[PDB]
Order: sequence, then structure tokens, then C-alpha cells
Amino acid sequence: MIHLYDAKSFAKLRAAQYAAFHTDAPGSWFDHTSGVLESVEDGTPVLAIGVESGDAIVFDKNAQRIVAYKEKSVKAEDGSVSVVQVENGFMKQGHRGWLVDLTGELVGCSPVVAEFGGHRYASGMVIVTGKGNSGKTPLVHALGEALGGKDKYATVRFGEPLSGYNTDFNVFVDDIARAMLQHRVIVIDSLKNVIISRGAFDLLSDIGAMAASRGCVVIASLNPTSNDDKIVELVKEASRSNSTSLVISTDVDGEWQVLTRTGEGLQRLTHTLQTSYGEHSVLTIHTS
Amino acid sequence: MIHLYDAKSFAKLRAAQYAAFHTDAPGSWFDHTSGVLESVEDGTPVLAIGVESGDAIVFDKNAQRIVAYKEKSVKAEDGSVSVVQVENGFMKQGHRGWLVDLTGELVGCSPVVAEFGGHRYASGMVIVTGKGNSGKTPLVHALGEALGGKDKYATVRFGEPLSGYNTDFNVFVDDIARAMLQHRVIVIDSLKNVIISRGAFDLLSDIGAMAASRGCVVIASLNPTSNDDKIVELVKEASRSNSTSLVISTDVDGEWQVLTRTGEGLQRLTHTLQTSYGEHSVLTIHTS
Amino acid sequence: MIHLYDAKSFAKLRAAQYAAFHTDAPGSWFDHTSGVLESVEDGTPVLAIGVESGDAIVFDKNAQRIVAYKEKSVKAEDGSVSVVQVENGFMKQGHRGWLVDLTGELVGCSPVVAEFGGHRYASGMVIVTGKGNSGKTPLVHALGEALGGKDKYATVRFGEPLSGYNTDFNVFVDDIARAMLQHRVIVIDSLKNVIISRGAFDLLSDIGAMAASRGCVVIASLNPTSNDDKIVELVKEASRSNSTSLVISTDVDGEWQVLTRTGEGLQRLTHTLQTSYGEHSVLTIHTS
Amino acid sequence: MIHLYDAKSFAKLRAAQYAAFHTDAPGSWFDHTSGVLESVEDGTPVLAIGVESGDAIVFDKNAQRIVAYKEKSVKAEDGSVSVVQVENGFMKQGHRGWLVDLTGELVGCSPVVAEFGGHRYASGMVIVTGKGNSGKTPLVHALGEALGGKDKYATVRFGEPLSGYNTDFNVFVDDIARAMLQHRVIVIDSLKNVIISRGAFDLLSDIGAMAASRGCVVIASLNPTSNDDKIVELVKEASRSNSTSLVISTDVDGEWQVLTRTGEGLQRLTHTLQTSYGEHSVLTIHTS
Amino acid sequence: MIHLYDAKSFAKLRAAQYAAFHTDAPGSWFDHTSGVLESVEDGTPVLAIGVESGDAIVFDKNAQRIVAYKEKSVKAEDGSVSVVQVENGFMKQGHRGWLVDLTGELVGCSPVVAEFGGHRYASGMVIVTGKGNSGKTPLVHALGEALGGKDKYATVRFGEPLSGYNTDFNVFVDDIARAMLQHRVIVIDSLKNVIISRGAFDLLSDIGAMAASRGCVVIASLNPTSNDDKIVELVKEASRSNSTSLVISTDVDGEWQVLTRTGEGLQRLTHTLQTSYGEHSVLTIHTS
Amino acid sequence: MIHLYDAKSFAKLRAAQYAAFHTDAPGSWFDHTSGVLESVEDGTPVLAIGVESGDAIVFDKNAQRIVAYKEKSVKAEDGSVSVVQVENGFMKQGHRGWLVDLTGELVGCSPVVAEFGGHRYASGMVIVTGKGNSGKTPLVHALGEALGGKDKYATVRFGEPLSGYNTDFNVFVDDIARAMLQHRVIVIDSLKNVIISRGAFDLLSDIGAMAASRGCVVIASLNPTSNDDKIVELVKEASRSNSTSLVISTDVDGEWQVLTRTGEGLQRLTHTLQTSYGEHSVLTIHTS
Ligand SMILES: Nc1ncnc2c1ncn2[C@@H]1O[C@H](COP(=O)(O)OP(=O)(O)O)[C@@H](O)[C@H]1O
Ligand SMILES: Nc1ncnc2c1ncn2[C@@H]1O[C@H](COP(=O)(O)OP(=O)(O)O)[C@@H](O)[C@H]1O
Ligand SMILES: Nc1ncnc2c1ncn2[C@@H]1O[C@H](COP(=O)(O)OP(=O)(O)O)[C@@H](O)[C@H]1O
Ligand SMILES: Nc1ncnc2c1ncn2[C@@H]1O[C@H](COP(=O)(O)OP(=O)(O)O)[C@@H](O)[C@H]1O
Ligand SMILES: Nc1ncnc2c1ncn2[C@@H]1O[C@H](COP(=O)(O)OP(=O)(O)O)[C@@H](O)[C@H]1O
Ligand SMILES: Nc1ncnc2c1ncn2[C@@H]1O[C@H](COP(=O)(O)OP(=O)(O)O)[C@@H](O)[C@H]1O
Ligand SMILES: [Mg+2]
Ligand SMILES: [Mg+2]
Ligand SMILES: [Mg+2]
Ligand SMILES: [Mg+2]
Ligand SMILES: [Mg+2]
Ligand SMILES: [Mg+2]
Repeated sequence: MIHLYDAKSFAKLRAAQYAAFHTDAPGSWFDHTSGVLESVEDGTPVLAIGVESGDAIVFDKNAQRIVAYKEKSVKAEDGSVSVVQVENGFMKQGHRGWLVDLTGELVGCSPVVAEFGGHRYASGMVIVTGKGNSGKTPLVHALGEALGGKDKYATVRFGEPLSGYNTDFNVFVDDIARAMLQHRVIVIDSLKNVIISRGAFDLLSDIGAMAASRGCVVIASLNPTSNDDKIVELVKEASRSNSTSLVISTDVDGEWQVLTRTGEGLQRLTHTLQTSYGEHSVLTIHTS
Repeated sequence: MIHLYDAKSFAKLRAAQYAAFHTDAPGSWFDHTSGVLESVEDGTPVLAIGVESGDAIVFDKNAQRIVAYKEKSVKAEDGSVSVVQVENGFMKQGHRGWLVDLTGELVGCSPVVAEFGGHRYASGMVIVTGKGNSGKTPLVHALGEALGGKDKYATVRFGEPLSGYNTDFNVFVDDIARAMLQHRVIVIDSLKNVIISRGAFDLLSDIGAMAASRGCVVIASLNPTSNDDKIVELVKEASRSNSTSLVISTDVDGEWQVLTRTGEGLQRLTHTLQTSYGEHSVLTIHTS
Repeated sequence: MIHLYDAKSFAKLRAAQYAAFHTDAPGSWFDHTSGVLESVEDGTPVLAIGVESGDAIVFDKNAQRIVAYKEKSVKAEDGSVSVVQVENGFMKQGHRGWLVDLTGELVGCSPVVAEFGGHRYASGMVIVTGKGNSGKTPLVHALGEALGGKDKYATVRFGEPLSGYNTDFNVFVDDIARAMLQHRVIVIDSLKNVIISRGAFDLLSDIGAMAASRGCVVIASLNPTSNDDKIVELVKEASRSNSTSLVISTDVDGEWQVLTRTGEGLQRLTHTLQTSYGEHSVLTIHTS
Repeated sequence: MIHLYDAKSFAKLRAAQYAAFHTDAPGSWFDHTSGVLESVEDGTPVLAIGVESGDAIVFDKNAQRIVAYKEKSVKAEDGSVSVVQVENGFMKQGHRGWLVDLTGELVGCSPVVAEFGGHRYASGMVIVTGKGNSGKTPLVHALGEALGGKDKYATVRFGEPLSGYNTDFNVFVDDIARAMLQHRVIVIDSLKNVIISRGAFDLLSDIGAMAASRGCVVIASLNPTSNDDKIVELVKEASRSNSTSLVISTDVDGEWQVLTRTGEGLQRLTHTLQTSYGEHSVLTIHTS
Repeated sequence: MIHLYDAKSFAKLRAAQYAAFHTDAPGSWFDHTSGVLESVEDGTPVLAIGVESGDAIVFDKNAQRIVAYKEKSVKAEDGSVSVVQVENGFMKQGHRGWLVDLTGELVGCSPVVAEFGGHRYASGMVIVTGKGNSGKTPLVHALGEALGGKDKYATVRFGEPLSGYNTDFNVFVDDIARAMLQHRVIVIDSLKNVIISRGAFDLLSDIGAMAASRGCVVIASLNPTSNDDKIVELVKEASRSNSTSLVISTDVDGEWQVLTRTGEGLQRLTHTLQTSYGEHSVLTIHTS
Repeated sequence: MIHLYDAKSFAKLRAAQYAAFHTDAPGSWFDHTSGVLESVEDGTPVLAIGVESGDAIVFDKNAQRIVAYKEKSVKAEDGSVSVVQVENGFMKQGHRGWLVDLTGELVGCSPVVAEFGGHRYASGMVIVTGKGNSGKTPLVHALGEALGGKDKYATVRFGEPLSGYNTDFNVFVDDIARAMLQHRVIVIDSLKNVIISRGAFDLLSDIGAMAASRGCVVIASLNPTSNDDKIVELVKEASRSNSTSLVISTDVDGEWQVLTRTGEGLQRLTHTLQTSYGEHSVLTIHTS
């Protein structure tokens, strides 16, 4: 919905957004939205996501697809009306994204998802990309483990000529919905096949916000299949745009740069990462 | 409708347009159209706006969508006939834009929306853009506050990987209609995802005029996701074209230029803005 | 229809075409076609024009849209057959353009629409364009007044972020049909939003001839939203092509060049225009 | 249909093709096909031509459109089967082009259409083009008169902002069919609006052969609306390709070059033309 | 179908393919498939070829189109199933290409179609192209005669502004099917209008193989209508790709180069051709 | 489905993936999935693959197309639900790829398909490409024989102007499904005609993973029909992307480089190949 502000309420909002990243307990936001989701009435649509065609499928709090749901409406504080209707396994009415309010008046944040190596990481979309054929896969997985911390991280595999990899876009989105609905730390191996169909385009556009709202982090690998020219710069551009945080390779081997958007209109941060390989290509991110 | 003129009536028109920006009390035009809107018969369509598909949805004076409305016509002074019909929540007949006359014979104006720091600002579409990754978001919000003055400004959020941001174009237009129907000062955070679908294209084309007619100002952020080359110049071009006023960054940090179209065939004005950051990235525009 | 010629009839045609611009009383052609139109049977389709989709709407001599009209045919001298049929507010049968013969055997002319400042001006399409952000709007209006002479000129407003401006293409064409059917001098403020949909493309293609045939002049503003490069030259090219006359800005401030096509295969003329601003940006074209 | 050859029959064919241009009486071929057409059964489809959409309309020997024609077939010498069927004013079955055999075994010719100034001219498509804004219209008309000789030439007007010009593609093709069915010399003023829709594309592809087969000549003006760069060379290229003969302007004023294809695999000829203007821009081609 | 191989069967295959070009009696393959075709049950579909739309028409051994054919299936050695069904004159089921097995286990060959001037020529698609406006038409016909030898060669005419030339793609494919079904040597004058519609694209893709399988040769003219730049090189590229043999012009007048693919994975051969003109542009290829 | 990991389970996965290529008995994975497939219930869909249109056809364990299959669902460990439904010979419900789990928890592998010349080769997609018109066909076949070892390799022929070659994309995919379902080593001669339709695009995207999952290797020829410029580098790029292993030609004649992806996030290997020709172009890869 839309929000109204004057100098005073605006200053309160910014402080709140600033706190959501800098002072809130890492992962607290995720815990909060988890509570919101489980309090939702059984059978209630909570998430709509677009499929390849452009239509969208709907899920409930248990990551189960909703096939039929008689039209229902809701009136917001803003005075706007939200309406949802699922028919024949497709959203007849409604919009893509979260179908229940997780944020409330607190919007425009990059909820702290985790803390590691002396740095706070934001939830939302995190694109790992840069100089082709580098160690992007090893890096997303190490990051997945580090940010998961005490928790296991979820892995969504898509579009790679390796065993067991799904290459059907509709299964892919189904995997993403389940992931964001049930896990704080998520890895998507190769966004290569997405970058275009309507559903695919919808994904670039919706994922970051969906994740940021849930308070989860989606760490996606994006190796520029394109040339080895300054075309990567265009990819890196289209990435800072659709991402909450960016992670790109550098001149120095094993080194990556992390560019984080800490929130709406807030300062963008940058810190470095040093990594090394161990047995069976398991990558480790040096902390201290 | 069309209007006829001879040297004398034309000179009267120009003086009137000139007055609408230079001498009218700031915000008076908004107040006037507000009165026109509330005098409208209950259930009467007042605004039609295109959705992604290209079809358009219709609203009444209370920003409530009209779903069914039996065909009805009206005969203008021009002799032309206006017809509106809504069926199944879509305009069966009519046109995009205001469905009731707010301007009358006084057209081609840039109604003064507010006065601040010794400068008058025009209503209509205001695009804030320029050298990528600058302080565009902080700037639209400060401007929102400044022009709102005694009033709160409305904020429409769209297409950013931040928490609570809607990424569905149809919700977006719904948010814009409600805003222009109820608030004089409006901020749209990121027009990035719009720039293309038919509805999106319709938006660039219709917004400025819809706002100018209402007498409200829509301050939209437009960070060129494109290259960091002279591609921004093309964006800045496509912006002077669809905007009533333009605000672009300069060589000097914190400094912006405001290019205003004061009205049909009237002189274009330019003045400078100096800004600075405070706590939690709240931007302040220096007045005196 | 098609016309046959031998050296002698051809010479008579050229003399007639030459006369239609050089010796006929300015505006006499308009008066003539007005008479032809009013003699048309009531309810008879006289003008068909394409809408955005590509379909076309039909009007009668009073600029009223025809919604239903049972198929009817006519046999020309050429032996060809003209057929018109309107159903559900759309041309089921027929062609775009004038649906009744206004020209007869006298075709390929640039009927003199007016005389001013010692120069004769042709009817048809007149595009005013050149070096971006110049005084194109002030210029079309001054021209509108000058060529209107004793008569008021009609103003069609479209696609500008100013108050009261229509931004819906279908209303636009409706405004153009009414204008050409009832006024000898017409101004279209901004063809910017047209230059593409089928209806829009149809417009560039049909307007000049429709106007030339009616004997009216359509003075359209065309500010190249494009770059500030030699892209304007391409616009200026696409303009000499679809126009009867061209008006472009020069190196010298306030000066414009008028390139006129005086008729089929006839000589193209060029003369200069000196202008200056007065109060409220009202432009004046210096005569003597 | 397809034809079989051995060295001997091939040599006979080439001699025949050579004769069709070099020794046959100018215009004899046209006379011959005229006889073939008038011997055709009444109501029999003889010519099919594509309209803008891609569908095609059918005509009889009197240039009257056929609206309904029950399926009918014919077996050729080749063993192939020709089938025609018209329903609802459109070819349900059949192909574009001549629907009755005018050529027989004698194909691949450029029938001499006329002789003038000591040169033989071929029937078929003749494109007049070159350096923009030159005297193309005056040139096609003089050529029309010269090649018409004792006969009047037919003039098809299309896509120019002049009075009486049709701008509807479907009327255009209707005009072309009637012309080729009834006149040996034809002028098409401006192919500018054709160069793209399916019908338009069909035209470039079919006209030359239709004309060559009939034994008539279609002299079309093609002023490159495009740049004033070496883009004209690309137009001149696309012209030698779809034309039987080419006529292009030179460095010298009033001078044109005529490049003629004398027949299948035969030598291409070139000769020069000197022209001058008289009263009312009537152009004259110097003979002796 | 698919074929299985080990080192030994593979070596047998290669020897067989090598034999099909180097030692088999020229034209023997054509004779063989002719026998296979005539042994086919009456009314049995034998060839399917795509029309402009993308659908395909079906023919029987006598080059007669099949309009209705009740679904029928066949089980191959490979275990795969072939199914054909024609309804309303279109392939409801089946695939493009030969509908009966002509090759068997012997695939990947370039059957020798003829011997002339001390060189063996392969069946399949032969594209004659190179430096624009050269003697391509004279060359395909001389080649047609030479390879036809004791037999007449068939000529398919398409897309040229000459008398009697078909310009309808559907008639064209109909002509090609009849040709390949009844003649060993075939000439297609101008593939210019094909190079794009689906049917046209299908043609480039299917012809070479259809011809190679039949054991006939299709000699097609392809004059690059494109620029006179290194764009011909791109055409020459797209030609080596879709052709069995390539024939291109050289620096020396009258000289051409013949690049032949002798078979699957086999060596590509090249030899030169010297030609000269006689009366009526009949070209002769010098043998001894 | 999605998989969850912590540092420990992740390390176990990587070791397992590493083992699938480095220590498992060559071809053991293929044998394993063969067992899984034959244990599948009769009539059960096991593989779905896209056809040109974009729809997909379904096969059972015997490579027989399924035409009708009443909707059926399955619940995975992940909690996700797999659903399949075939109607009118097309997948009404389901996804492209394997319809039964062959991998299980062991995903992201490059199963060793064979060992030869002291090197292990991975299953999945193998693209052979590089400097145009080289010995790509001889190379894929030698590789087919070498990797087949004790077994015969399967050969799928497509899009080449040679005898017996299928040029219909739908037959092609039918050939690929049968191959991957029944043979460990597969050769596809020319992917040239695929590189675009939806089905074709689906193929590039799905094949590698389908093969890797089955444990079979698809060796495809890809001669860049494109220029002879650095366009091949772009092809070589689009190839490393969709391939499990890459084989490209070098400066040295007969020499090729083999770039292998050994598994998810694992090290990429490179080794060289020396080859020579024998009789009838049979290529031999030098081992010792
Ligand atoms: N032990 C290692 N030492 C150095 N580099 C390694 C090691 N293990 C893996 N890599 C690199 O990690 C990458 C493998 O993961 P992959 O997903 O295929 O690559 P990418 O991130 O470029 O998409 C490769 O570029 C590979 O060369
Ligand atoms: N306190 C500050 N001092 C200097 N720059 C700031 C400060 N706070 C925010 N910014 C800048 O404001 C911008 C943040 O808002 P954001 O919307 O993400 O950027 P943009 O306007 O480029 O779209 C960033 O470019 C950030 O670097
Ligand atoms: N009094 C004036 N003196 C000089 N220039 C003026 C004056 N009044 C208006 N203009 C110019 O006229 C133009 C305003 O009309 P507008 O329609 O917005 O421009 P354009 O013709 O470039 O589309 C502007 O370029 C403005 O700078
Ligand atoms: N008497 C004349 N002397 C010199 N040029 C002339 C004369 N009459 C006409 N022209 C030229 O003939 C052309 C007019 O015909 P038009 O159809 O508009 O041009 P185009 O052939 O370039 O399409 C113009 O280029 C004009 O300048
Ligand atoms: N007797 C001849 N001497 C030299 N060239 C000739 C002779 N006869 C024909 N030609 C050339 O043969 C070609 C004619 O056949 P055509 O099909 O029109 O050409 P193309 O092969 O370029 O498509 C022309 O380029 C023409 O100049
Ligand atoms: N005996 C041989 N010696 C050298 N080169 C050969 C030999 N046999 C075949 N070749 C080469 O192998 C290739 C033939 O297979 P083909 O599929 O047509 O080529 P490509 O791999 O370029 O697609 C050709 O480039 C040919 O010149
Ligand atoms: Mg990766
Ligand atoms: Mg912003
Ligand atoms: Mg203007
Ligand atoms: Mg002309
Ligand atoms: Mg040719
Ligand atoms: Mg090959």
C-alpha cells in the first residue's frame, strides 16, 4: 500500500530501517515473519509467483500449491483492497509476491539475515557474479554455510548440464517458493538459464523483495555465459539493480567484494572476502 | 476536446497559463480539482488508468475500483461525445486519464503545486535522474517533504529488492491512482521497473498530464540501470520529454539542477539545489 | 481511382495543379470541399480514420461517429467500385481517408490555404521540427493564427505532461477528424507521442493527403525527443517525406525555413521566417 | 509449371526469349495477352493479388472483383493441377498472380513494350530511383507518355501528402490490378509507402512478373525516404533485384541511366537519357 | 532412425559411403530410388514438404497431392514408429521429407548423380552463388544440361520479374516436389525470394537431404541481393552449410570453383570450371 | 527437489560427487540408472522432452511414446509434489526431463561414462566445435567408438544435406529420447540446425542434465556455420555453458583439446588428443 510521511514520521522510518540492518539481532526478522505465516488461517494463500507463461501459482504456509480458492477480499489501512482468487491451479485474482502482510508499516528494509566474520549480511537477493568461469559455485555454497550458521541452508539447483539438475522453469519457481517459505538461507545454483520468458523476467523483478520481506537470503550464482568482454560489466549492472547485495570477483585470486544495500535510501556498504580451497573443492571463507 | 482561438483569445489563454504557475496561490489548483471531484455523482467514473496488459481499470472519487458501469454518454461544448462503460472490472468504453473535466477551457498549464526555498514548483510529473547510484532516493523524499509543506506526502514503492516493495505492475498503478486522487504531493520510488509492457508505456505517456490536470506533483526516482556511459543522456532525454520538471545531478556533490516547464509554450526555468545528509541518510535541501 | 493521360491532358493537369497553389484564391479549395461535404446525404460516411489497433472509425459530415451502416456500393468513372460498411462502430468495409470524392479529376495538388507576409501557404500536412527544445510550440500557434487570418484556428492537444492534455490515441484521432471536417487551419501540439502502433503509423501515412484533399492545413509540432545528434536529420527526413510543407529551425535565433511542396511533380519552394517573442511567450511572425 | 530441356530445346528457348525483346514488334506481346484474356470464359478468375493482410483478392477479365467462385481445377501439361476458389471475396484456393496461362512454353522474357528515342523498352517492373528529392515524378510521367506512344498511359497514385492521393494499401492493389488488366503503360506514383506488411511484401515480389507476363510496363517512383547516405545504394540494390529495368539519376543534372534486363540469362543493357523541363514542370526526354 | 556401430561396421559404412560417390555408376542411385518409389502401394504418401505457413503438403509417387489419408503407422528396425495422416490437404501426422525409406542402412552419402568433363558430381543441393550480377543463370542451365547428359533437366522458375515466373511460394514447393519425384537433374532459377517464412526456412533445411536421398541434383541460383560487400561471404557461408556442393565465381571471368561434399565425414573436393558464351547467352562449360 | 546442507553433509556430498567421476567404475552409473528404469511400472512416464512448438512428448522405459495417461501425483522427501498427465500425445501436466528419480540425493555429478587412452570421460553433453570446416564429424565418430568401448555407440543424424538425414526437429528429439533411454554412448551429427524454436532452445537447456542424470554421453558436432571470425569464440562460449565437456580444435592439425567439467563446483580438467586419418576418412585417436 502507500504510506504518508512528514519530516518527523520520515525520520522515525529511516531510524527503523537503519536498525533493521545495524542493530536488530541477526535473523530476528525471519523468525518474526515465520510467526506471522504460521498464524495465517489454514488454506490461506500466502505467496504467488509467476511461471514461465506469465500466469502465477499460489502457495499456502506449508508450501503446498493452492488449486482452487473462492474469491476473497481484504481492506487495508491505506483504504486499498486486496483480492485473491485461485482457479484451476492459477491465480484468477491477486498479485505476485506475498499475499499476506509480513512488513506492515516497516518497509524499505534489508533485514539482517546473519552475522559472520565480523560483518552483517542482509536478507533479500544476493547475486554472485563476475569474470567468467571463476569459483562462483564454491563461493555461493561457502556463503550458504556461513550465513546458515547454526542452521542448514537450502539448495535450489537449476539449468546446468550436471546430474539431477532440473531444467524446467516451472519446477524451479516451485523450488524457490518452498525455499523462501521454509528457510532463512537459500542457494540457487545458476540463474544462468533464467537470463527471456515472462515468468523468468518476473523472477528477476520479484525475488529480491520477496526475500527481503521474508527476511531470508537467496544467494544466486550468475556466471556470465556472455562474452569475456566488458559485457560482464553490463551483467554486473543488471545485477546491482535487481539485487540487495552484490558479490563480485577481483583481480586477486580467491578475493571477492561484497556490496550491500543496507536499506531504502541508506548507505551502501562494501567489505572484502578472502577464500581458499580445501579437499574436494570445498571453499572456506577466512574469518579472523 | 479541441479549442478555437484568434489572436485575442490566445493572448488571454497564455496570460492564464502564465498565471497558473507564477501568480496563483501554490496548491490552489489542487484544492480546486478536489472540489470538482467531490461534487461528482456517487459511483461516477473519474479516472481510468492502463494496466500491464493494455486494458484499463476505472476508479471513482474515493479511489475505489469500478467493476460494472452501464454505458453512459456526455456531449461537450466542442460537440464531441464522451462515453464510459465498465464491465467485468475493465473499461469497455472510454479513454485513459480523467473521466470528468477538471481543467475546462484552462488547459496547457503547470499549476503551481508548492513554493519552497524561494522557488515555485510545478505540479505534474517530476523525474529525478542522472549519474547512476547517486542519492536519488534521498532526494525524492526530501523533495516530497519540502513540497508537502504543511501536508504529508504520499509514497508509492515499486520494483526494488527491498522489504515490503510491491513488484506487480497492476498493484503499482492501483497505488498511483489512489495517490493522485487523494494527495497533492506524491513520491514514486523507482520507475526503474517500468522502463516495455503496454500498461507501462501508457504510464510514461499519461502520468504527467494526469498529475498536471489534478494539480498534484509526482516525484519519481529514475536511476539509469543502463550503462554508466552517455546512455544516461538518452534517459535524461526521454525524461525531459515525459516530464513537467526534471531534476538531475551535477558534477558537484549534493548539487542538483531543476529544469521546470512552466506551461504550454512558456519559458523553461532552471534553478539549483544544495543538499546535505544528516542522521540515517535523511537528506536536507538548503533553503536560505 | 486511376487516371489516364496523353501529352495534352497531362499538360492541362499540371497547369491546373500549378494554378491550385499559385493563382487560386487562398482558401477557395477549402470552401469548395465544404460545399461538397454539406451536399452529402444525411448519415452518409465521409471520413474513415485508423485507431491505435489498426481498425478505423467512420464519421459523417457533422463529425459524428457512425456506428452502424448497412453495406453500400458506388461505381466510379474508372470502373472501380467503392464500398462502405460500418458495424459495431467500426469500418467493416471501405478504406481509410475520405469516403466521398472531394477532388474529382483534379488530384496531386497543394491547394493554397492562405496568404500571409507575401507568401502563399499550402494546405495538407505541415511539420514544424528541428534542433530540440526550440520554440516549436510558439511557432505552430503563431502560424495557426497567421494562416487562420479572419478565422480562428483549431487546436488539437496531445501527448505532453501538461494540464488538460489528452494522452489517449483514440481520442486524438477523434479530435483530428472533427478538426479537418470543420476548420481550414489546424494545430496539433506534439506528434511526439505518435512517432509505433498501427493507428499511429496510419496517421503519418494518411493525414497529409486527407488535409490536402480537404484543402485545410494541419500544423504539427514535432520536437525530436531523440538524441541531440544527427538523429534530428533522420527525423527531418521522415518529415519531408510525410509532409506537404516543412518548417525547420536555423542557426539564427528566431529564424525558421519553410520548405513547401507546391504540387505533384511541381517545384519545391523555400522562404524564410523571422520571429520574436512578446508578453507571455506569444510569438509574432514579422511580415513586412 | 516446370519445363524440361536438353541443349537443343534450350537454344530454341533462348533465341525465343532474345526475340521477345530484340525483334518482336513493340507492344505485340501486350496485344497477344489481351486476346488471351478476352477469350476467357465470363466470370473466370484471371488475376489474384495480395492485400495488406496477406490474403488475396481475385479479378475477372474486366477488372471486377470476384467474391464467390466454387472450387474448380485444371490439369497442366506438366501434370500439375491448378485450383481456384473464391469465398467471401477472398481466394480460398489458388495462388497469387495470373490465374490463366498467358505465357505458355515461352517464359523468362522481357517482352518489348515500346520503342522510343532509338531504344527498346521492356515490359515488367521499372523502378525509377536515386539521389533523394530529384525529379523522379516528372521522369516517370514523361516516360509514361513516351512509352504509351499512341496510347494514353494509366496513373496509379499512392502514399503522398497531396490532394486526391489514396493512402490505403488495399485500394492501391485494386488500382494496380485494374491497370495491368487494361493498359500497356502504367505509372505508379510513389512506392514510398509500400517499402513492411505482407501484402506490401507480396507486391514487390509479384508485380514485375505479373507485368512482364501481361506484356505491360509499370513505371514506379521510389524516392529513398531513408538517409541521404549510401543507404540509397541499398535501395538501388533491392531495386535491381525486384525490377525488370532500373532508372537512376546521375551526377549530371537532368541525366538518368536506364539498366534493362532483356530476359532470362540474357545480357543486361544500359543507355542514357537526357531531359529538360518546360512549363509547369512538364519534363521532356530528348530523343534525337 | 538411429543406427548402431562398432569399429568394424563403421568402417564398412564409410567404404559404402565412399563407394556411393567414387565408384558407383553415375545416376545409379537415382534409378534405384525410382524403383523403390514405383513399388510403393497406390495412394501411399511418399513425400511431405512444408508450405509458407509451416504446415506441409503430401504427395504420392505420381507427384499428385494427397488430401485425405486415414492415419497409418509403421514399425522400423530401430523400433521407432512412423505415422502418417493427411486431412484437408495437410499432414495431420508425419514428418517433412521422404515418407518411405529410400536409403535403408546406407545413409550419409552424396550419391554420384553424373560424370562430366572428367569429374563426378554429387546429388543433393548445389548452390551457385558469388559476386553479384555475374552469370549465375547461364551457369545453372549449362550445368543442368551437362549433368542431365542423355536426359532432359527440369527447370523450376521462381521469384524474378520476368514473364511466366511464379512468385507464390506454395506453387514453388509444389514444383520442387514434382521435380525431385520425376527427374534426376533439376534447376531452380533464383532462391533469391526464399532467403523468412517458416516454409521457406524449412526448404533450406530439407532440400539437400531430400535430393541426396532421391539421388537427384538440385542446381539453385543464389545471387546475393544483399550489398556488394563481404556480405556475400556470409551468404557463401550459409550456402556451404545447406548445400551438398558449392559453386562460386572467381577473380577470373568465366571461371567458377566447385566445392563438393563427397559424403558423411568424407573428404571435400574442389575442381575448377572454365566457361564461355555463345549465341543468345547460351553458356558452355569447357570439357577437354 | 531442493536439498539442505550444513558443513558436514556438504563435505560428504562433494566427496561423493568427486567419486562419481574419479573413482567409480566407468559406466557404472549408466548401469545403475538402467536398473532403475526397468524397475519402473509398465506404462509409467519416464522422460519428457520438448518438441519444436514448445509442448513436450512423453516416453516410457521402452522408448515408446505415451499418448494418454490419467493424471497421477507423487510426494517427494522435499515435500514437493510431482504430477504427470499425458493427453492427446502431449504432456498436460509434468515437466521436461526425467519423470522418475534416477539421482536421488546424489546430484551435481559428472558420472564417469568411460575410460580411454589414460583419461576418464564424463557423461552428459559433449560439444565438439571450433575452427569451421575442420574434422568434427570424423572426431565425434572416433570418440563414439572409443567411449563405447565394448559397446556399440548410437548415431543420431540431423540437419545435413546428405542422404538419409532427417531434417524434421520432432523426429530428431524422438531419436534423442530413444538414444538416451537405451545407450550409454551417443553421437549427434550436427546440432547445426538446432542453433531458434522453443523446442530447440529447450534442447540446449535440457540435454546435458538429462544425459548426466542417465549416465550416458551425448557427443554432438557443432560446426559454426557463422562467420570465420571471432564469432566462433561466442559459439565456443555458448558451448562451455550448455556442455559437460568441450572438445575444440587447435592450431596444430589433428589436435584437439578436451575441457571437462568433473562435477558441481569441482575442478575443470583439460587434456590433449592426437588424431590421424586412415582409409575412407576413418579417424583414429592415438592412445599410447
Ligand atoms: N581446488 C580448486 N582449486 C582452484 N580452483 C578450483 C578448485 N576447485 C574448483 N575450482 C574452480 O571452481 C569452478 C567450478 O565450479 P563451476 O560451477 O563449474 O564454475 P563457475 O563458478 O565458473 O560457474 C571452476 O571455475 C573451477 O576451475
Ligand atoms: N549519509 C550518506 N552520505 C553520503 N551518501 C549517502 C548517505 N546515505 C545514503 N547515501 C547514498 O544514497 C544512495 C542510496 O539510495 P538508493 O536508492 O539505493 O540509491 P539511488 O538513488 O542511486 O537509487 C546511495 O547511492 C548511497 O550511496
Ligand atoms: N519569451 C521567450 N523568450 C525566449 N524563448 C522562449 C520564450 N518563451 C518561450 N520560449 C521557448 O519556447 C519553448 C517552449 O515551448 P515548448 O513546447 O515546451 O518547447 P518545444 O518547442 O522545444 O517543444 C521553449 O524551448 C522555451 O525555452
Ligand atoms: N521546373 C523545374 N526545374 C527544376 N526542377 C524541377 C522543376 N520542376 C520540378 N522540379 C523538381 O522535381 C521534383 C518534384 O517532384 P516530387 O515528386 O515532389 O519529387 P521527387 O521526385 O524527389 O519525389 C522536385 O525535386 C523539384 O525540385
Ligand atoms: N553474352 C554474354 N556475355 C557476357 N555476359 C553475359 C552474356 N550474356 C549474359 N551475360 C550475363 O549473364 C547475367 C544474366 O543472367 P541473370 O540471371 O540476370 O544474372 P545473375 O546470374 O547475376 O542473376 C548477367 O549478369 C549478364 O550481364
Ligand atoms: N582423409 C582425410 N584427410 C584430411 N582431412 C579429411 C580426410 N577426410 C575427411 N577430412 C575432413 O573432414 C571433414 C569432413 O566432415 P564434415 O562433416 O563435412 O566436416 P565438418 O567437421 O567441418 O563439419 C572435412 O573438413 C574434410 O575436409
Ligand atoms: Mg555456477
Ligand atoms: Mg532509487
Ligand atoms: Mg512542443
Ligand atoms: Mg515522387
Ligand atoms: Mg539468377
Ligand atoms: Mg559435421
